[PDB]
Amino acid sequence: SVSYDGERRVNFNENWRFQRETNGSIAGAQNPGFDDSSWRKLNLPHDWSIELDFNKNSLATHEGGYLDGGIGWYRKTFTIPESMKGKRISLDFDGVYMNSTTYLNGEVLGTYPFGYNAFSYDISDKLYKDGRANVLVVKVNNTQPSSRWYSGSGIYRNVYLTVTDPIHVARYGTFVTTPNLEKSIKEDRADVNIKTKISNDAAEAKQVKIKSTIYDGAGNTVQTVETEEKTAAAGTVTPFEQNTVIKQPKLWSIDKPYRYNLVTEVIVGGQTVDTYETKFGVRYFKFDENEGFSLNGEYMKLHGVSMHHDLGALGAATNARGVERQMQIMKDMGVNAIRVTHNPASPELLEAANKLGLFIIEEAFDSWAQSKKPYDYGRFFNAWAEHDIKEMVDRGKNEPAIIMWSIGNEIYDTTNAAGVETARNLVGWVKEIDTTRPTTIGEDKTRGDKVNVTPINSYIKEIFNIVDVVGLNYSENNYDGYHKQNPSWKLYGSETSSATRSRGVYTHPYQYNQSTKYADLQQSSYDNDYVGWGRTAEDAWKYDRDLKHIAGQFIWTGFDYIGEPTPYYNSYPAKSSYFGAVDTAGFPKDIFYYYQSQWKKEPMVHLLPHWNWKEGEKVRVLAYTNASKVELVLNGESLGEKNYDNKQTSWGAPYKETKDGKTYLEWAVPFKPGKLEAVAKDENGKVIARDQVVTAGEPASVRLTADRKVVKADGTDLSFITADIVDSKGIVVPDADHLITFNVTGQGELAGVDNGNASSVERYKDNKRKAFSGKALAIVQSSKLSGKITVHASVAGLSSDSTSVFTVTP
Repeated sequence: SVSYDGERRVNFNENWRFQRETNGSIAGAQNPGFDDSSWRKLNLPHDWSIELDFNKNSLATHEGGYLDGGIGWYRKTFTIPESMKGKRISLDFDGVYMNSTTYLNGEVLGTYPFGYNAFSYDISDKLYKDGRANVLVVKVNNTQPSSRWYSGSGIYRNVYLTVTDPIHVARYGTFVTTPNLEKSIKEDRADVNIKTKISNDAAEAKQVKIKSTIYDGAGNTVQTVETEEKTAAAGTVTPFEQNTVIKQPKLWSIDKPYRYNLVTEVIVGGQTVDTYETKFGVRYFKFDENEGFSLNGEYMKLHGVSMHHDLGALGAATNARGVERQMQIMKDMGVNAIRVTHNPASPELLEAANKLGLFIIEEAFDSWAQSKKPYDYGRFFNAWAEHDIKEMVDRGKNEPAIIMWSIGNEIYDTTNAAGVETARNLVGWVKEIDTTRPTTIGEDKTRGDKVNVTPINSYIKEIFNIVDVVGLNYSENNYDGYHKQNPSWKLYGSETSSATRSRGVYTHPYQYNQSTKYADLQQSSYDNDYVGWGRTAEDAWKYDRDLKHIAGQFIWTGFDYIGEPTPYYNSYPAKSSYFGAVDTAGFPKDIFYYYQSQWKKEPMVHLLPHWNWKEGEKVRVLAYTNASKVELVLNGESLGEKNYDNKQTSWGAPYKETKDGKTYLEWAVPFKPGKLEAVAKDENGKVIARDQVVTAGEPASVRLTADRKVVKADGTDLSFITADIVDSKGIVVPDADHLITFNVTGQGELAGVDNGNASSVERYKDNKRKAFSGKALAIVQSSKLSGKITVHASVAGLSSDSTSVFTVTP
């Protein structure tokens, strides 16, 4: 029996039964009378794939991380209270991967093929009204292979009931805009336009008004605006439109992500019968064909990353804090933009970007009608694409972080006439919902020989003219050239670099290799392993850095993700990616610091590699840094300064680079144990940053560090616990791989473990994990009881350790 205290959306994640087909088809699972009493009980969100052992024979292959999908069944038996009688009730899924069929009381509600959009079924008249039990079933069909990356399987995003009066705001029924904010801002005002759609799902017409109130971030009223009454015919939708104003508006920006909140009151016979909230931001931006990108009139480059949807040891199961953490770590790297590759975002991700200050480019599709994998969305595209792309846009049209809608990635169809037709449609469908943001596409097939300005396929060129902003994948050779040939075009790197690297691995230091495999199943962190179609981080950066018209880039990728262990194809146990600047565990690789050095003002310096080598062996030592110069000191003895030249772009923007082209500093140092220090200075010789690398002793203990010492006792919030293997002096042992055992006590539960090792096939859902390059991770989830969490860790032969996190009733 459902908990209803009058809320408009009810959390419906609890008390499901779940069972995966392992022995062929489960007869009668969709029927109300089926007996599921011995099935596992669990709460959503849930990813069934992540709980399985890695399976070298999985149909997912390396591409999908060697984790099985298949057919999964979810069942919920429930009743509706008296308090909901005569309400409208919709069952609302934020996402299910993939191809689900939903049954209610034996009847099919629907089949939903796409795995990354929200969807909804109205069930108002379909529920039994006596207090007899309803039986809801979701059959999930993730037959493989369906995906070029790890998808997860099941109901991996939240579920809700939406409960309203028969007269209500429609799904996604508000649209808030700020027209001509470019100009209106000059007189310190924002003109706010508000379009509201009201459904009448009652028997008879009714007289309806809308009261619209804007609050600021503190809760203060800013405007109130009420309409005339209006006839709302039964069984229809009736539109309302209002204009108002905000004086000295606080703008949403990357640095100051401010939002307002619109409360919409639907009023019938002097009674407010429905209430709907719309969080929104006030901001304007522009892609300019010569000057690149700006936000609120401020020129900036898009320092972007691409991100897949999994959250590491959590699998696909979404989590507000989980994504938020990913986004904070990207902010620390200097990132201001996210390409959500290659499918819509969870609500949680959107919210993270809205709250922390990140642009979003949201992409609908990884294929159109021509499949990349046999069970992907290609087979559904002609029937469903209009629906699915409109769902994306309609869902997100008020979100200030979102700045661009991408109609596809690396789409085969773009080299023929059918694909040009399809692009026209898609762009049209977008614009039926939202014309305030540019459309785009990510395109790889103009890459050519990576050197000459590739003559453009004529169909691709038609399509670049159909979208508003042109995204190039791996095609730096065309950045300037296509700009000169097509002066009206706006261009950016929609996907770049795809350099490959393992955390703490320092191999073949003086060779730059392409798509090359090693016996260790790792890749080097000297920015010297990258795929044949790509580039070093540095090289991809320079192309962008040097051109004003290039709006920016989106590297492949910000975070590692499960699957696509390129260049190790078909080499179990390589199962997860090497592309990320940060590993699946949230631990930065050295290249994170390189991006800082290029993208942030705060002075820093970062050395690599570690300082555990053989005596006399000559070590390639690098400093990533935005200082003018660095002095390197080994055991108190100077090894010399190295410096950048001050350079400028062709438009006069300064940047740092050596006489020989390097965007970092380098020494070659014969190894002597001790302490290697870097002293970063400005031109005047003044010290502005430091970093150290220190030879570690024998492993002595494990050491725990929690990322936050207080979290919410809401059953979903998370604490991330770093476990380091250290020597007796607290230095991390840089190549340590000791098995660590974790135990959680108090008001929380272990939710997963990880070390970012791409060629580990250790369980994520377990309570033990080896360190990798000295580090592992434990993720803990709070319960609904406030109190305190204690995490204990131990390693054979070393001292144990403990740390604590308080949890608080929100």
